[PDB]
Amino acid sequence: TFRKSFDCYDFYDRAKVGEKCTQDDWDLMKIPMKAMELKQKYGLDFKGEFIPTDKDMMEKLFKAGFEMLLECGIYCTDTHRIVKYTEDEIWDAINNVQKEFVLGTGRDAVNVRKRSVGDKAKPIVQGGPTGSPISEDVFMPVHMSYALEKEVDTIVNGVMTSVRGKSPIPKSPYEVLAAKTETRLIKNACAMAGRPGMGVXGPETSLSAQGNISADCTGGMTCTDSHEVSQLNELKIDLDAISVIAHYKGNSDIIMDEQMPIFGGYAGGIEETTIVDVATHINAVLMSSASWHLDGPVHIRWGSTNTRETLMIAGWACATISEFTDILSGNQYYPCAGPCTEMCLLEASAQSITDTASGREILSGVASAKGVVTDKTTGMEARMMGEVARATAGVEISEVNVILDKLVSLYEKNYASAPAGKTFQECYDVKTVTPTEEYMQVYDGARKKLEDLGLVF
Amino acid sequence: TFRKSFDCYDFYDRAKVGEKCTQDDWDLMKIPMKAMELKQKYGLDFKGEFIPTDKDMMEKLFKAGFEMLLECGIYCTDTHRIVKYTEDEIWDAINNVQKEFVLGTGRDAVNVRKRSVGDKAKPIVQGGPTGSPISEDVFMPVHMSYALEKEVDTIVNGVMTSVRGKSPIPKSPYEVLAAKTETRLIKNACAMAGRPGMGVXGPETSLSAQGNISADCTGGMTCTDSHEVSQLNELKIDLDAISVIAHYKGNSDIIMDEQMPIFGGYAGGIEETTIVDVATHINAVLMSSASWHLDGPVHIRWGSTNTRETLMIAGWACATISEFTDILSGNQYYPCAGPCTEMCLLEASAQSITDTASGREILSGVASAKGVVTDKTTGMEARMMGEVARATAGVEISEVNVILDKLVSLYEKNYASAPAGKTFQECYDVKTVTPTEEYMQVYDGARKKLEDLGLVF
Amino acid sequence: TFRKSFDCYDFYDRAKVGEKCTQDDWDLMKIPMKAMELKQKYGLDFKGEFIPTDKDMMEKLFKAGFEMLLECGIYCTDTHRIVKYTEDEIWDAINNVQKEFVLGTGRDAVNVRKRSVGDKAKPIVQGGPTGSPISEDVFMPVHMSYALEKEVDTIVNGVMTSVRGKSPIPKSPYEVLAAKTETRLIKNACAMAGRPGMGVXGPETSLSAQGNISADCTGGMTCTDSHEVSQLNELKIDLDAISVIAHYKGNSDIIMDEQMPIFGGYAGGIEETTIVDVATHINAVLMSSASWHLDGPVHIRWGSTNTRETLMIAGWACATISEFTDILSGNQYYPCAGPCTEMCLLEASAQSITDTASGREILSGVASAKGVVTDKTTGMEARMMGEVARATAGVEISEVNVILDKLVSLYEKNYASAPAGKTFQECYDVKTVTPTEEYMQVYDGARKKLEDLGLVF
Amino acid sequence: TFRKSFDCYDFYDRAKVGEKCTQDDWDLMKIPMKAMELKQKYGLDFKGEFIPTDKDMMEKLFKAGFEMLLECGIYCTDTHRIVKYTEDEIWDAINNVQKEFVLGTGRDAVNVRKRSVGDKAKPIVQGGPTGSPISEDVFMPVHMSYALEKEVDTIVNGVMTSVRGKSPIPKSPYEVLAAKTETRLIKNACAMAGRPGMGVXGPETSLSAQGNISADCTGGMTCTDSHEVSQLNELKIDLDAISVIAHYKGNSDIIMDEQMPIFGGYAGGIEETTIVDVATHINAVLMSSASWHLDGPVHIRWGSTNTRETLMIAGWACATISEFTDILSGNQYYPCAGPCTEMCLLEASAQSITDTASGREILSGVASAKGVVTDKTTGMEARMMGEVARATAGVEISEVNVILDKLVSLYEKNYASAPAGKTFQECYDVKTVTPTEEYMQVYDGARKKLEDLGLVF
Repeated sequence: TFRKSFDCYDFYDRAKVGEKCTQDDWDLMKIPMKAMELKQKYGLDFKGEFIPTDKDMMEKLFKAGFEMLLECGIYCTDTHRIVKYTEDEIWDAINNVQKEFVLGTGRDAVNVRKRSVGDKAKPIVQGGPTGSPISEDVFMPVHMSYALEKEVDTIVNGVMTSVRGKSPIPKSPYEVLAAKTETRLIKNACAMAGRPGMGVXGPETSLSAQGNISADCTGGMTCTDSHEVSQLNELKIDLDAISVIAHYKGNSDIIMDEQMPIFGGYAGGIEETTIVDVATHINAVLMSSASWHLDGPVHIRWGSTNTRETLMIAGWACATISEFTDILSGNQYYPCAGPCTEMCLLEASAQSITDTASGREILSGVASAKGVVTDKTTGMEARMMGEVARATAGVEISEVNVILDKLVSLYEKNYASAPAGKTFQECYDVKTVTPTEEYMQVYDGARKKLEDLGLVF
Repeated sequence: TFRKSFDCYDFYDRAKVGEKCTQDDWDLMKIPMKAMELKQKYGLDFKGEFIPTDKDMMEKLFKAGFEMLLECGIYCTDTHRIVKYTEDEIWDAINNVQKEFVLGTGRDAVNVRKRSVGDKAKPIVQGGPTGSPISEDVFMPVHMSYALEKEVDTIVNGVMTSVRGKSPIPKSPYEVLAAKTETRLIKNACAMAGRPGMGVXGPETSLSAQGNISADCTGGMTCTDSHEVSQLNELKIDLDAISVIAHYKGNSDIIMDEQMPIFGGYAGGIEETTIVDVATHINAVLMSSASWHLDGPVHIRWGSTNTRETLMIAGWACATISEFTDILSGNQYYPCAGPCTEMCLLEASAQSITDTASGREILSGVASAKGVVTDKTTGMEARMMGEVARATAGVEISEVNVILDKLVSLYEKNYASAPAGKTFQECYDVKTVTPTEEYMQVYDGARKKLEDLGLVF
Repeated sequence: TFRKSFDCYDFYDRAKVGEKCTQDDWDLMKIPMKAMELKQKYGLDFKGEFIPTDKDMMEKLFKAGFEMLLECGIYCTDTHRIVKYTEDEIWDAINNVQKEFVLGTGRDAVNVRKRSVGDKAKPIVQGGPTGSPISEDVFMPVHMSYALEKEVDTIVNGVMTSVRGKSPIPKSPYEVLAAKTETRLIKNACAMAGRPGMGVXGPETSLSAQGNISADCTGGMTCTDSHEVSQLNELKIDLDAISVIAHYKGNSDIIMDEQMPIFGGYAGGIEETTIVDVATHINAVLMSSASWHLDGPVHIRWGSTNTRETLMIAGWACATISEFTDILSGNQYYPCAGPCTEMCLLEASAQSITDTASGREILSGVASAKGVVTDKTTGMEARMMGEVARATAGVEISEVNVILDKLVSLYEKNYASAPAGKTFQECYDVKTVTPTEEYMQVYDGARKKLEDLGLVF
Repeated sequence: TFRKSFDCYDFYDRAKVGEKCTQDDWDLMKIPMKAMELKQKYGLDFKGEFIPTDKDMMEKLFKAGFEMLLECGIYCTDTHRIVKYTEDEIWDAINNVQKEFVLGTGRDAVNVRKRSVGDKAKPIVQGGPTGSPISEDVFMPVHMSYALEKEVDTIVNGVMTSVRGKSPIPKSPYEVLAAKTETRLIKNACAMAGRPGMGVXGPETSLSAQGNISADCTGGMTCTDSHEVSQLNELKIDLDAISVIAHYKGNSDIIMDEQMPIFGGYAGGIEETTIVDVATHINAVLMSSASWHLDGPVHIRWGSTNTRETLMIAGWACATISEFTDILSGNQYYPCAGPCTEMCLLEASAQSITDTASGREILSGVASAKGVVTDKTTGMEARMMGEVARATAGVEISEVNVILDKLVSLYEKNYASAPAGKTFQECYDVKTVTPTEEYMQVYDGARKKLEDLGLVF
C-alpha cells in the first residue's frame, strides 16, 4: 500500500532527490518514446471520431494514460530531476476526487456536478477574456459584457495590461497590486450587472508565485472561486506551482489545475498527445490536489484549441476520463479569429459542441484572437459558446460527430487567413456595454450556418 | 392528530409527570418483555443473513421497532418516570426528517445524502480516534494521521487525556477548556494536512452537560460539524442530554444522536436487539431532533461492534430504516484488536462491508482496541474502512452476505485472544505522521485476504 | 515570584486540596475575626463620609482589603476547602488589569475607560430590569423602555418568568432556551428602538453552569456584551462559577464579576464590610479574570443598596479602588420602593450621586421594588439614574457628601413603609412603550426635591 | 510640492532608474561619510546619557537623521541603484503617520497609543520567542508560556524548526505551510491560555516574499496582527520586501517595519549609528507605509541589543522620535545570556528600563541566547521585561540614567562569558507549562539586585 496520500509536499521531497535528467532527455526522448510505445502497445486508433463510441478503445486509452504517468513520472524544471509515483498512490488519488462543489455566492452561486458523455445537463459556462490582455481603462466594462449575459455562469479573468498606469511586472509590487485588484474590479463589474456573487477563475495577471499567492483578499478572490495552477509541457512542473498549491490548500480554496497538451509537440500526434492528456488529468488530482482540471489541447502550428486534431484529443480525453473516473473537468477556448467575425464564432462553436458532448463540466472561454491581442475578447463569444452548449446537450454522439466533421471543414482551411477581428471598443458601445448591430448581424450569420448543419437552438 | 411536533421540551414536561417506574422494572421487565413479545408476534427470523433480502421480514421488523417505541416509551433516569409518545407524534417525526446536509466548509466540505441498500454511491468516511484516549502531546499528530488520508472525509474526535497537563475532570474548568480546545486543535491538524475546512464530530472529551454545551466556539465546533448527544441503554435517557439537545437546536447545529444497543443486553438476542435498534433510530428524530443517527450494536461480552451478531443487528436495522424511512444514519467502529494487527483491519473491514451494503450514509471509526487503550488508534484503520467501503459499493447483496460469512469466520474464534496491537507512536513516524513499513506490510496482508474472499479494490 | 498568573484552573486545583473548613467556621469565625482585626489594626473610621476625602485613611483601607484577601483566601462551597493566594500572585493580578473595553457594536457601541473620584466624565448608564422578574408577554416592551431612553447606554437584562409558557427551571431544557432567548429578544427590542447594537449584561434567567454557558449564541450574547459571574458571601465561590469563568475566557468574552457584600452580614459593620468589599474587588481580577467588577453592598435587613451604610461602603470601596488600582467597576441598584413612586426615584438618585462621585465607570440599574416583584421595573428609573449622574459629574466631593446626607435623610426613616409602586403595565402605555402622565408628574416631583438640595440638572 | 504621497510603487519605479552604485560604494563610503559628516556638523555628543535630557541636542539629532535620509536615499540591493526622496515627500510622510491602532480581538484586544519620554503609561508588552528557533513538538507550549503571563499583551512569534517533520526551506511548499501554520498554532496556544484574541507579530518562519505573503489566512494572521517587513543594513532594502509591503497594504494589515542598526557597523560609532537609526525610523513611514517601527540597535561584536552603546542608541533615537514626531515604535530584545540565568534577566531589564523611559510604545522580547539557540526562550523573560517596564514608568529621567549606568556595569564585562542558560524543557514543566523552582529562584535573585539599584516593583 502507499505510505500516505500524495501531495505537493511529497512532490517537493522527491523532486530534490529524484533521477537526474536533462530537460532535453525528457522532452526529446522519455516522453515521446513512452507515448509512442503505449499508442502501439494498446493499438490506439481514434478512426476520425471527435467523441469516441468504442468503449474498449476508451478503456485502452485510459490504461495508456495511467501507464504514461506511472512509468514516466513528472519532470521538475528547477531541480532537473524526475518525480515518480507508485501505482497505489495514483489509485488513491483517482479513487478520492472532489465529487462536486459550488462556485460563487448568494443568488449567483452555481453547483458543479459530474456530467456524462452526451449528458442532457448543460455544462457550466465560464465566460471572460480568458487571460487575454485587457486595457486598464476598460477592464470593468469588458468583464461586465460577460456578466450581463445570462448564458454566463462564472467569469474567467482577463489580464490587466496596466494597474495605476504601470505594467504589472513579475516580482514587482505592481504584480501584487494587480493580483488583488484584478478580481476586485471584476466582482464589481459583476455587481453592476446585478450579479454580485458570481464566481471567478484566476488569478491571471500575476505570473510569479508571490504574485499568485497574494490574490486571495477581501473583495477579491475567495474560497468560492476557482484557483488556477498551471502544469507545464509535458508531464512537467516548476517549484513555483508547487508552493502555490500548498497555499491554495492551506486556504481551503477550490483548486483548478490546468494543462494544455500540444498536438505535434513533444508527445507526437493525436493519439500520443491524448495519452499525455489523460495522464495530466490524473496528475491534476495527484500533484495539485485539484478540485477540477482544465484541459486545452493546442495545435503546435496554429496555436488554437479548436483544430480537428485538438478537438479529437479533448473529446477522447474527456469521454474517457468521464467513463472511468469522477474527475471534474473543463476545457479552454483559443480560436484563431478575432471578435466580430463569423469564423471566431464557428471555431468556438465547434469546441463547445465537442466539450459538451464529451462530458465537460465547465467551458472556459473565449480567448479570441488566440488570446494575445489587446482588448479582442467580448461577451458575445461566450454567449455563442453557451447557446451552442444548450443546443448540443442530449444529442446522440453519432450525430454530434457528423455535425463536427461538417463544421470543422467550414474553417479548417482558413487558419493562416483567419480574420483579425475587432476590439471590444470597436464592436460594442462601451458606455452601455452592449454589442453593435454589426456584431449582432455577424452572430446571426454564424447561428444560421450552425442550424443548417443540424444544430437546434 | 398531535398537539405539536414533539421535542426535548415536551420530553422534559412528560418526564416530570410520567408513570413512576424503577430502573430495574424497566431493564429487567418492560424492555425484555416487549422485545420478546414483538419478535414472536411478527415472527422475526433473520436466518443468518447480515443484510436482509426479504422485504416482508424487513417490514415486520420496522413495525416491531415502531411498536416497541410506541408501547414502551422512554425511561428518564433522573425522574425515574416513563415518557410516552402517541402514534401520530411518532409519524410526524418520521415523516419530517432532515433530507440532507453539508459537513465542513470551503473546498473541504462534503454533502451527506441518502443511500439505499447496495447503493453504488460510497458512504462518507468519518475517520478519527473515535473517542479513544489520546495523549495531549500527540493530540494533533494523531488526528492529522486521518486528515492526511484522502479516504477520510470528516474527523471523529478523540479524547484528550489531559489539557495543560491536567485531567479534564467532569464539572471542573478543565472540562470546559478541553471541550473547546479539542476541536480547535483538531481543525488545526486538518489545516496542516491542507484541509482547513474538514468537518468534525464531537464533543468527546467533555461528559457533563455544561462541558458539552461549552464546545461551540470560534475556531472550534460550529454548525457545520456533527454535534453528539447520547441515548442510554435501552430506550432510556438522562436530563443532561435533554438540555444539550435544546442547546444544539438553539444554535442551528447539525445534531447526531447516537445509541449503542447491546446484543445480549436488556433486550435479549439478535432479533430482539434489532427491534430496539430500529426503535432508537426512530427515537433519534423524535426525542433528539436528530439530523442523523449513529448506531453501534455492541456485544455484551466482547465489547465489539463487529461480531457476527452485532453486524447482523446493524445490517438489518439499517436496511430496514433505509427501506421505510429517509432517516440519515451511520455506524461506529469498535474492533477487539489494536492497531498494526491484521485482525483489527479485518474486523473493521467486516463492519465497513456490512455498513456500506446495508445503506449507511456515514462510517465513523475506528476505535481500535475497543477504544479504551491510550494512543491505540491511527489513520491506517480509517484508510482500510474507506477502501473497503469503495470495494463494497454496488455489490449484489447476495454476494455481500457470502463474503461476510467467510470474513467473520476468519476472526470470530479469536475474540478472547485478539492482539493488543501498538500505539500511534509505535507504528507511525510521529514527526512526519506517516505509517511504518511494519504497518504497511500488515495492511497489505489484510488486503490480500480480503481480495481472496472476493473483494475488488 | 509567582509560578504563573493565577486563574480559574489554579483555583480548582487548590480548592481540591486546600485547608478543610466547615462553612460555619468560615462565616461565623474566620471572616468576622479578620475583618474585625484589620479594622482596628488600621484604625479605620469613615467618620460619616459617603465618599472619602482622607487619602491616608483610604490607603489604610486598601491595605486592609488586600490583607483580608491574602490572609483569609477564598472558601469553596463544593469542596469545603480554602484556596489561598500568595502576595506576589495578588499583585500580578492587580498590576495587570483590563485598561478599557468597548460594549455594543456599530453606531451604538460605547467605550468604557477609567474614571477618577469626582471625575467630570459621566459614567456609563446600564439600564434595565436588573435581573427582576418580567412577564414573557411584555419582555420586549419592558426592555425597549430602556433602549428608548438616550440616557441609557447599555442594557442589563431582566429575568423571563416563562419561555414558551413554561418556567425556565434550572437544569431543564427551558433554562437553556431562556438563556439564549433572553438576549435575542432584548437585542430585538433595542433594534426596534433604533439601536440594534446596544451592548447588554447577562445572562440572567439561567442559574446553573450549563444554562449560563449556553447563553453565547448568534443573535444573542456575544463578546461585546458583559458576561456575569457571581461571587458568594463572603470571600466565597462555588465550582459552577469557576467553570463558567473558564467558558467566558475561552470565548474571549468581556467578563463582569459581581459580589454584593452584606452590611450587617458575616463581615460585620460599615468599615468591616468595606474591607470585604475591597477584598472582593481584588478577587474579581484574580479568581474571575474579570474585565470589570460589579459591586452591590446590601443592607442585611432592608435588602437595599441605597441605605446610608451601603452607600458609604460603596463610596469608600470605589474611591479607594479608583485611587490605588486601575480596576474598572460599577454598582447595582436595588431600591426599596417600587416604580412610579417618589421614594424609588430618590433612592436610586442617592446611589447615582454616590457612584458617580466615588468613581464608578458603570451604573447598573434599576431593580426597583428590591427586584423581586414581577414587572415592577421601567426605563423611567434608569432615566433618573442617568440624569442624576450627569448632575453629579465634576461636583466637589465636599459638596456631594453634604447633598447625600440631606437626601438620604429624606427617605431613610421610611424603609419599612416604602411604597410598593406599580408595574410597567400600570405606569406605561404598553402599546407605545411610553410613561403615563402620572409617572411624569411623580418624576418631576422627585427632580424638584433634588434641585432644592443643590443638584443642577 | 510633492507629486504624490510616496509609497512602495514609487520606490520600485525609482529603484529601476536610480543612480547606479556598487554595494561597497554604499556601505564603505556613502553611508559612513554622511554619518560622519552630520555628526560633526551638528556637534552630536550624547555625553554618556542613555536617555537625553538636552532637547537642543535632540533636535540636532533629528535634523541629522532627516538629512541622512534626504541626502543619501535608500540603496536597492536587487537593482544596485539608489532611490532618492525629496524634502517635501519626507515631510508628507512624517506629517501623516498612524496615530494609534488596536492589536488583537475581543476581550483580549489592546490599544496602542503614543507614549512620551518618561510617560507614566506602561508600554505594550509583546512577549514571545522573538523569532528564535523552536522545536515543532513544543511550539504551542512554548508560546503558551507567554500567553499565560498577564504581563504579556501580544505575542511575537518564534520560528518553527520543522513543520510536519520537515525543514521549512525558503521557496519550498513547507515554507508556505509554516507561514500559515505558525500563527494558527500560536493563536491556539493563546486560546488554551484563556486569551483567544491575543494579537501576534509575524510572520517569522518564512523568509521569501512568497512565504511571507501566504501568512494571512483564516485562523492565522489577520489585519489585527502586526505584519513584519525588514529593512536591511544600512538605509537599504531588497525588492522582496517592497512586494510584501504592497501585499500588506492591499489587505489593510497593520504594518510593522523593522530595522536593526549595527553599532560599529557601516555607520560607525554611537552618534553615527543613532543618526542612521533616526533615518530608518523615518524611512519606515515613507518606504514601508508602516503603522509602527521596530528598532533594534545591535553590537557588531556581541550581537546584543542591550550593550551600553546599543541602549544609548535606542534611547536617543526613541526620545528624539517621540519629541519631534508621532511615529509609533518599539524595540526588540536580544540578550547574550540564555534562559534561567540571572544575566539574561538583567540584560533584558536594562533594555526594558531604557525603552520604557525613552518613550517606546511596544517592547518585543525576549530572544534569549541571542535568539539563535533552539528552544532557549521562555515566558519568564517576558515577565521580567513587563514588570521592569511598570517599575520604570513615570520615573524621572535623571534617575533612570543613574540606574542604567549601575545596572549595565553589572554585566557589561561578562559578554564573552555570558552563561548559555537552559532550554524551555529544562527550566519549565512542559506538561503544565509552568517555570521550575530553579527559575523562580533565579528570577528572585535578579529582581532583588534591581531593587538594590533603586527600582520599585
